[PDB]
Amino acid sequence: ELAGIGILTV
Amino acid sequence: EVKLVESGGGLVQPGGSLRLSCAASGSIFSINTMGWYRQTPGKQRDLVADISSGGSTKYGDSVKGRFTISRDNTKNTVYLQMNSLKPEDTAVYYCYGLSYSNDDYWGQGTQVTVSSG
Amino acid sequence: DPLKRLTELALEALRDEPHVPPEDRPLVTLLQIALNLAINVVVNRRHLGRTDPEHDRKLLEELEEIRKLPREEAEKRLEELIERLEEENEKLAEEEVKQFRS
Amino acid sequence: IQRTPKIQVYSRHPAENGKSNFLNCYVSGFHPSDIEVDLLKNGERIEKVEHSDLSFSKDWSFYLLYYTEFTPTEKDEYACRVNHVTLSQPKIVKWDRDM
Amino acid sequence: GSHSMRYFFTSVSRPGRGEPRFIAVGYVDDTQFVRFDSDAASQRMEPRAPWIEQEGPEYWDGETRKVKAHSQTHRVDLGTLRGYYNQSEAGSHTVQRMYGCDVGSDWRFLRGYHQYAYDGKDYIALKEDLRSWTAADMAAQTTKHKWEAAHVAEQLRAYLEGTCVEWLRRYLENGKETLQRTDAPKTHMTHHAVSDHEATLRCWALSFYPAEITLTWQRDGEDQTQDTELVETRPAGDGTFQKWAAVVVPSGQEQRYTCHVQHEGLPKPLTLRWEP
Repeated sequence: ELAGIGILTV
Repeated sequence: EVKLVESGGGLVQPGGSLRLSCAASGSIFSINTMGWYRQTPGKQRDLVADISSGGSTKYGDSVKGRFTISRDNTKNTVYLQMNSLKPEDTAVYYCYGLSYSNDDYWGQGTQVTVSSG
Repeated sequence: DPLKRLTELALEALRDEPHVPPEDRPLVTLLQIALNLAINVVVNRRHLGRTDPEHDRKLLEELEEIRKLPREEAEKRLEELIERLEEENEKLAEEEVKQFRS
Repeated sequence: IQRTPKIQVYSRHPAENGKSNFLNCYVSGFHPSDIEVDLLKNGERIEKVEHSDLSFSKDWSFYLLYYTEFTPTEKDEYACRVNHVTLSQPKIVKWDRDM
Repeated sequence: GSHSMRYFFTSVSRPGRGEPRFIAVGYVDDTQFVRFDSDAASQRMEPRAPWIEQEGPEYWDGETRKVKAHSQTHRVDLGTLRGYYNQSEAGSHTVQRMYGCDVGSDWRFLRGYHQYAYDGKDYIALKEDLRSWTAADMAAQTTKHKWEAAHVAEQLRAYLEGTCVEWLRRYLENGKETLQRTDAPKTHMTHHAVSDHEATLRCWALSFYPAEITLTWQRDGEDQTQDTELVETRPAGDGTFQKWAAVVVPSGQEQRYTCHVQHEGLPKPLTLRWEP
């Protein structure tokens, strides 16, 4: 399962 | 072993046409696929069009519908009819060939420039 | 700290995903996507010095308004909020580029 | 920085003349991801070739597997042709059934 | 008996030729099980392993929505990093993200990963303690200070130590037949004359899983490295892997060389010698 949180823009 | 002699490159206006040719000398009849790649400085060479001795042809996506390759196996010569030329077609057009043992040969290349000035 | 509250809600949403009926699970995933974009938008406005707590509060009220609301009507409201957050997040990054080069 | 691909051409199973097999061209360690791989038989392109999905290694360099069905014979010559921004002309690696 | 789950993301800009191309793949150990391609017509997360097809529609709906949100995030980063490095608007550039978790032989959490790269070079990475960041330059320090404010390390730690591990066990159970297998390498040696006084001995390892393997040639007990050719381990296309190592040997002296294979599926490291 993919991460639903923590993936933000650089 | 096999030498490739190209001709027909030069300057043409946008929207015009140009016909390249390429003949194989030497150990001919040992060449299957012949065709053209094109290359601008600093980048790789991209496939334009090629054709096997059986007539199977492949065109690059950017030239599909405007260029046409033909072939005469009796003299081992391929022809590239370039229509509706664009400034993006400006590059050095290299003729190439593959032996039936997958050995590749290249010509010296011919410049093609599509420009208004 | 509005960004603290959004982070705690995201951690809650990630922990609730297993312990939720399978029908409510799509709403949980959409909530994680919306909460992740809300964190990204707020932290982008912080990085730009465009800190406006008024705009921050409006984001939280809309999210909690989507909860306590029937499931199917909430899933479409989150999809609209997500698209709207993705638009603003793109605008914020364009100004972050102008700030870095200057 | 750009990295040129390593190339291996090989069969899925030990080659036996007359037995259907799979011809593979594995390209790895390259960057950026844009790459062209063709399989060749007796000096012409093999039309139907599939490839795996794009993935990369620890050092971020990509790898891909191009494959097609084929049946080796004693006289048919096979090879792979790879094109990449790091190459001034497409590179051809012939298939050796002992490699 | 340790295992791992990994997600790989790639986004490549093509200025003038449309939106950036986004590709995502998911791996359990050395087995891919999901894929997504922004250019594919399906516009969905697709299965790539048999044992993952048993997941319900809620799984594929949620994974599609998340991977699409990630594609938009990495799309924006291509514009951001192009400005951060003052690069031309007409060049193709790449962003890559990778994250996943490891479990030991007890299937308990072991290690966590989350790294980011721009044009194939390290940009920012989460450290092993999963609470602080490693930045490569001034632009990456900007991302670091922004992600520290957003508590990204806390959000990623909850996922990597909890959700990632729990779903890895779920996958290992559903795919027990293929994931928890250990195919031993089928080995053989071949001889090829390079001259009338020299020869090439090639040691083969085929149809093994997982991909980790060690091939070593030694002559009279001496480690014959720096004179042996080793090819990178390559996929066979059927879920197994291949590798070979070769050494040039003087004619008549073939029995003085030995090949050694270490693999998870081998109870004892194998020893191969040229048999005429």
